[PDB]
Amino acid sequence: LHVDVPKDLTKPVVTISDEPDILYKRLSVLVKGHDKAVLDSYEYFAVLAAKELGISIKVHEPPRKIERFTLRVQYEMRTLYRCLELEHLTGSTADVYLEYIQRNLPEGVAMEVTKTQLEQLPEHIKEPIW
Amino acid sequence: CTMIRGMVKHRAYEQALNLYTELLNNRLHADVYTFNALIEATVCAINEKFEEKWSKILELLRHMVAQKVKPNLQTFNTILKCLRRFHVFARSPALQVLREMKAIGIEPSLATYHHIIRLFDQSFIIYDIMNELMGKRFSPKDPDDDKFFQSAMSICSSLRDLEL
Amino acid sequence: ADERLRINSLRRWRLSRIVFRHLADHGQLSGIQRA
Amino acid sequence: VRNPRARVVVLRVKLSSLNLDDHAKKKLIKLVGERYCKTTDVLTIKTDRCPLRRQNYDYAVYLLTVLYHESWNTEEWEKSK
Amino acid sequence: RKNIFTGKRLNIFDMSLWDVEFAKQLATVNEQPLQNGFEELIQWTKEGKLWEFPINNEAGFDDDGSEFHEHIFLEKHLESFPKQGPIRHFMELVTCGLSKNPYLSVKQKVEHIEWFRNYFNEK
Repeated sequence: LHVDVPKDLTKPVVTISDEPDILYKRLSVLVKGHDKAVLDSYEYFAVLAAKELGISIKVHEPPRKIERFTLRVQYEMRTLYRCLELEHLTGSTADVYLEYIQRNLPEGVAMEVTKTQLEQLPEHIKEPIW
Repeated sequence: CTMIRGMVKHRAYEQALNLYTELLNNRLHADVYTFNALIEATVCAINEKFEEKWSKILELLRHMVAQKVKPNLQTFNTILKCLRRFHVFARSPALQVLREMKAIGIEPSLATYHHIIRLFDQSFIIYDIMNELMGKRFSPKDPDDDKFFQSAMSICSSLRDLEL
Repeated sequence: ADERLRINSLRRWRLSRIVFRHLADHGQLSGIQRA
Repeated sequence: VRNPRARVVVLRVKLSSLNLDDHAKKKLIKLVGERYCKTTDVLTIKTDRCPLRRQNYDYAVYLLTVLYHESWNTEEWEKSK
Repeated sequence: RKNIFTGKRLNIFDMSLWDVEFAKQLATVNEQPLQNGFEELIQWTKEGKLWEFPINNEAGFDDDGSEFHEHIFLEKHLESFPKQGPIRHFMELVTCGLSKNPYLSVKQKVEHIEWFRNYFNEK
C-alpha cells in the first residue's frame, strides 16, 4: 500500500486487573520433531521472539531417540529434541509468548511446556496448631 | 401490534390503519415498533398530498407522546425514509427531524445521514455531515447503514470534489 | 461389561501388515523411515 | 486437545524453609520416606490421583499441611523409640 | 453560514421473532467476506471451531465442579455397609482403588458403591 492505508487501527483490549500476577521461576519448552532443520528454524524463531520480548532464554539439544521395528523389512522412527529454558518471566509474559510460539508451531512438531510456578507457604502451615 | 406490523410489512396499509383505530377504541396502547409501522403505512397511503401526510405523521407523534411511548432511531429513520419520497418539499421537515433526534439524546447512525443525503441529492450539506462524522467509529444500529458510503460517494461523483 | 468387572472384583497404528507396508513405503505414514 | 499427563502436579519445598524442630523434622522425614532427598533437603510431593490439575494441586497442598501437622504431633506411642 | 445542527426543531419530545429477526438483520450490515488469514483464524476462534491458545489440555472439562475430597475421600458412602466385618474390609479395598482413579467421575464411583450395596443387600 503506497497511499491507501488504514487511518487508525483498533488495538485489542488488554486490561490491567487487580489480582496479583503468577510468577514462573523457569519455563522449559521441549519441542520434538522428525526433522532437525525444522527444529533449527523453530529455535531461531523462538529465540528471536524471546529476545524481542525481553525474556531470558537458553537453548540446548537433548539426545535423539530412535525407535526401530520389524514386520527382513526394517522400519525406523527418529525423534529429535530442542529444549528452550526461559527464566524469570511473569504470568502474562509467559502466556503471550507461549500463545505466539504455539500458534506458530510447525506441522509435525509437538511441544511439552513445563512451568515451575513460585508460591508462598499457605497461611495454615506457618505455625503449629495449639 | 403484531397484526399491525404484519399488515404493514405485506402492504396492508389501510387495514393496518383500521386495526390501529380499533386498538385506540379498545383503550389499548401501541409500541414504538407499531408506531413505526403506522408511520410507514400513513405515508404509503394513496391519494394524499404532502401537507396532509405530514400532518398525519405529526398527529401520530402526538399520539406517541400521549401514550407515553418514547421513540427510537428506527422511528425517525422511517420518517426520513418516507420523506425521501417527497423530494424538495421534504428537505426542511427532514432537517427538523434530524434536529429533533440530536436534541432528544438519540445519536444518529449512518442510515440517517444516508437518508438525508439521498433526499437532498436529486448538496453542500454533505460537507457539514462530513465535518460532523470525521474521526468517528460506528456500530451496527440500522439495516441501511451499509448504504451510506455508496450514497456519500455518489455525491463526491456528482459535485466533482476530490477533497470530500 | 461393568457388571462383569464388579463380579470379578467380588471373587500401534491398527492397520494390517500389508496395508501398513504400502503406506509406509509410499511415505504416507509420517515419521516412518527405512533403516 | 485432551492429554492424560497434564493432570500431574509436582510440589517441591525445602524442609529447612519449614518451621520444624528436631523431633518434627525427624518425624516428617520418616513419614515421607523417599520423597525426601537428603542431598538437596527437598521434599517432592507428586499428585496425580484426581482427574483435573487444580484438584491435584489442592491435594498436594493438603498433603503438605497434614504432613506438617502430624510431624508436629507426638502420639503417646512415640515414647518407645 | 451556520451548521445544520442549529435551527428550528420539532420541540415535540424532550429526552419475540420480530426482535430476533431484527437482530439478525443488524448482523448483516457489517457482514463482509474475510480479508486475510488472521481474520479467518479470529472467526474460527469465535465460532469455537479453532482451539484456544495457549493450549490447555483440560479445556471445556470441569468434572462437574468436583473437588479433590469428593474423589480422594469416598468412605462416607460406606456408612450403610457393615462397620467391622470382612465386608468392611472388601469395601475399604474397593474405595481405596476408586479414590486412586483419575479416569472416573465422582458419580461413576458412587454408582459403583451403590451397585455393591445392592448386590450385598440381596445376598
